[PDB]
Order: sequence, then structure tokens, then C-alpha cells
Amino acid sequence: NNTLWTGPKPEANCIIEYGKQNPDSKLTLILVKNGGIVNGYVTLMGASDYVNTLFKNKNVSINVELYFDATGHILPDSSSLKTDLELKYKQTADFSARGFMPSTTAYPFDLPNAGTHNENYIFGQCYYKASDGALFPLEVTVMLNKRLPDSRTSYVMTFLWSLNAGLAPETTQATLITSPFTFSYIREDD
Amino acid sequence: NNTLWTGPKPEANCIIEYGKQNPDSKLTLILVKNGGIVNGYVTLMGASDYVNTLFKNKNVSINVELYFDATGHILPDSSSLKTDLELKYKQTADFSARGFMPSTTAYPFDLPNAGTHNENYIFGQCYYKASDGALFPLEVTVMLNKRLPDSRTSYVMTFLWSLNAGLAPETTQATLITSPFTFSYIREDD
Amino acid sequence: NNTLWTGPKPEANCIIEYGKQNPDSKLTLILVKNGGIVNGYVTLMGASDYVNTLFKNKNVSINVELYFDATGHILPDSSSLKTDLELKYKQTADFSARGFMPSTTAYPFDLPNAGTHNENYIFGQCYYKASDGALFPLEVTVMLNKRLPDSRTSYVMTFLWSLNAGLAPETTQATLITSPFTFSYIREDD
Repeated sequence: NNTLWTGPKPEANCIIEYGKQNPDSKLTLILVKNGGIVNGYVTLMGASDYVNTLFKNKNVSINVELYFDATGHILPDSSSLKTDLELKYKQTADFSARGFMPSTTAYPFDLPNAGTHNENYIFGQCYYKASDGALFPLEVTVMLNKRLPDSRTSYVMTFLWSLNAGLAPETTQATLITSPFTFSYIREDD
Repeated sequence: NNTLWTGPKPEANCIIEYGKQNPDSKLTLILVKNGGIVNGYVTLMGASDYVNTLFKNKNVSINVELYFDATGHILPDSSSLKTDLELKYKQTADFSARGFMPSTTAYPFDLPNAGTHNENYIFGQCYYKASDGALFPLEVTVMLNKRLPDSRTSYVMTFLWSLNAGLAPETTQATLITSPFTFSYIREDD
Repeated sequence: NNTLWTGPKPEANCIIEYGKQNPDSKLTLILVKNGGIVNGYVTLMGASDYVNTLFKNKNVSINVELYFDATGHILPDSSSLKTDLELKYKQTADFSARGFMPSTTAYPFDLPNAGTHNENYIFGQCYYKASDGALFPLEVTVMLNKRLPDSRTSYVMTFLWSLNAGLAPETTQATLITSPFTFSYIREDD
């Protein structure tokens, strides 16, 4: 069973809006083991009036933080994603997902008396297609481990999508859709 | 057997020129299953005087449409690709390739009384290296499902490569080569 | 055993500086078989004062050449990488790594009486994050096979990272880190 995911077309499961308590967006996240690497796939779909009016501004930053415990399960209290990932094929009760996690050898934490780790970032691009058909590039940053939010967390995966355009993509509400972004990282031992 | 492909160095198998009836280009397309995703690889090589003079213009659009039946086989009549894909390792007569297809749950069709689906696009870049060595970016769009061409088709995968440059890459015929483009998508159940 | 690599966090194993005889950089290279393709992952970390002051200039080119024998082992004499890759899981003495190599059918050599092969390049981008936080794009070229350095070599994989910026990213020494670059290619038979 080499796929850990949200499902292929999830209902609202993720919070983008600052201070909001209920899901307002649909995060599709898929992690597949392939030898010593995880191949990831991620897209975001908006599901509130707030998220679906972000692109009325020419500057947009969308942040999704995922925090995991020692067995690779989402900590929903602190994470943007409010439902744990699941194995495409069921396993025994609390089966470990540690082998899907980003390696703490390859991507360490910035602990107080260690030097800082800039090797923990993956950067790339995906896109937003506006109502009128025009395509806008979104700069993507994935941060692996590096910064613990609290003393309850073992692994970190964060996503930032950024738009700093000349003019707003939209002048009316429209479904926010990030085109799928693929990435690969060195995984923990099973 | 987890690879469905054209072979690694195919002879001319694809039609680019509008209205032409015989292959004028070599499409390399490779689809590998990896858990719940397909990892794809695609490149195009020109094989006619028409295709190999496209880049004498500063604006170029190259379209390849693939249409598949319910068991994941090419419909050659309507498709740009005129020979079905094959399994790297032979299977039994008309073995199904449905598990290589793009998911109709993740990437639905725009049917008459459904809203339209902009989540069905993957965008990226690959490149053309000109005769003089200069490198040109090609904008790539992959469309999955979304628009049926006719009532005989079950799955769709289309490719668009676009150049809108300041000056033409070429002033003489040269072999059109798109550098390889990789992409991943959520697949149908086997 | 489908992973051939440097290990996930190698010590200095690679030479960047022209004419230097000892390692001055840490190359992370990971090759995973996935059906008929290899999925690759590559990053470079500097480990000398020379490598870690390259980005004080606005124009930077970093070249890494890997040359392999008929069984897919590094030839260290000619290669930038001075230690052979290894299987994540041990095999029998001199187990062949030929199945990780780039296909000579898909990516041929430019031999004297053959036409030249521009289909042997993969191009893309990764990034350098400077001391002050500013992000710089690095143009990446991977060359597969194509040009033999000598008559002792069977396969070639070369990497070029290029920066031609408006202003230097750095004004003091800093650890050179290329953000991870992923690529896929058609592999040789096992």
C-alpha cells in the first residue's frame, strides 16, 4: 500500500482564512512511495466566499500547514488540514505512516544550538486560470521539517502559493483552483 | 506491468498538420502507474518538412489530441496518434488499459447540465533548442477529460505546446524536438 | 531494490572547482526505477570557501559530469563525483546497475558518421535562496549520453546549473545550496 492521501476529490477539509474554525477549501494531497523517495501531488480548490474572492486582489498568499506526529498522522488542532490522510487500501488499526514522512536526516529541524537549514525547501510553479481564460503563474514553496510549531510535532510539511501580479485575475467571485503541483522528497524509513 | 507507451524511440506515428492523413511526427508518450497516480513523460519529434519549418515563425501552437475507449485504447480515427499504446511487457489479447486512464472522479466531463471543470488542466514548461544553440521556452497545457469530441469516447488527454517569441527560433528547416515534459495525474481504478 | 544513490545526506563527494583534486561539494543524487523510466532527484551543497563564494558573482555556471561503465558504475577518474553510487539495499558483489542508466536507444551518442542528437537534453529550473531571503532561479540542463569524453565510457549524465542575474545574490560567503531538481528519463534494460 504505497499511497497516503486525502482521496481523489475531497469535500471541504482545509482552512485558509485566518481565524476561521470550519473548512473553507478542498486540499487534494497524494503521497506515493517510490523507492527512497515520496512522489507528491497537491492542489487546492476554494469552498467559501472568502477563499473564492482572494484573486480579486493582485497580491495573494495562500498558506497550508501540515503537522504530523511520530507515526505520520495529522495533528488537526494545529494543521490547516482537519482530517487525517488515509491509505488508499485499508490497513490494521493505527498502522504507521512514518515511511511517508520527510526524512529528518535529509531535512533536519532548526534546533536552538544547530545551524539553520535552508536545504529543506522545494520551490516551483503552478498556475491559476482566470474566468476570462488568462493564465497566471503561482510561485510554490514547500517546506519540509525545519521549524517546529510546538513541542507536540515530529514532522512538518508546509505549502505556500503566491501571486504578485500587475492586475487582479478576477473582478467577481470564482472558484479558486491551483493547477496540480508535483514534487519529490527523501522519505523516512518505514 | 506498469508501463503503457509508444516505445522509447518510435517512428512517425502522429499527425500535427491540419488536414493531413499520414503521420508527420514522432510522439513519445510513456505512462507508468505509481500507486494512485500515473507518472507521464512526453516528447514530440518532427518528421515532415511542414512540422520541421514551424519554428521559422515566432508564434507556434502544436496540438496533439488523444481519445480513448472504455478499456483505455486509442481511438485512431479522431486522435492525432494513429497507433495504439502498448504494454512494455505483453499481456493477454485485449487486456484492459483502463487503470492508466485519467480519473473521471478527479477530472470530470463538462456535460450539458453540470458546471464546467477547470480542475482538469496541468500546466508547465519545456523547451526547444534552436540550430544556433539558443533555448526557447514552450508553454505546455495538458487537458484531462473535460471535453468529449464525440459520443464514442470515454477518456481524453490533450497536449498543447505554445511558443509566442520575439523573433523566430529558426530561419531554415530543422528537426522539431520538444524537450521531455513530465506530469502526474490521478488514475482510474484498474 | 529500486534505488541507486549517494545516500540521503552525503559528506563531500564531488569536485566543482576547476583543477582541484579533493572534494569541495556534496552531491545528492537519487535514481529510482519506476517501470520503463528512472525518476531522478539532484541537489548540490557547497563545502569549500571557493564553492561557497561563487554566488558573490552575478554570473555563475556549475558543472557536474558523471561518466559510467558498461555495468552502470561511476568512472571516478573523469567524473566530478568521486565515490560510486550504491544501492539503498545491498546486493551481491559487483551487482550491475545497468538498468538505472539512460537508454542509448532513446538518447544515442553522437558518433562520427551519425547525425547529432539534440533529443538528449532535459531542461528545467531550480532555485537558490540567498542570505537575505531573496530567491534566485537557476537554469538546469541535464545531458544524457550524446558526448563521450573518452573511449572508456558507456553512459553519460551531466548537470549544469546557471545563474545570469542582474546583481549578485551574496556579498559574503554562504553555503551554496541548489533546491532539489527532479527529472525523469527512459532507462536501459536491466
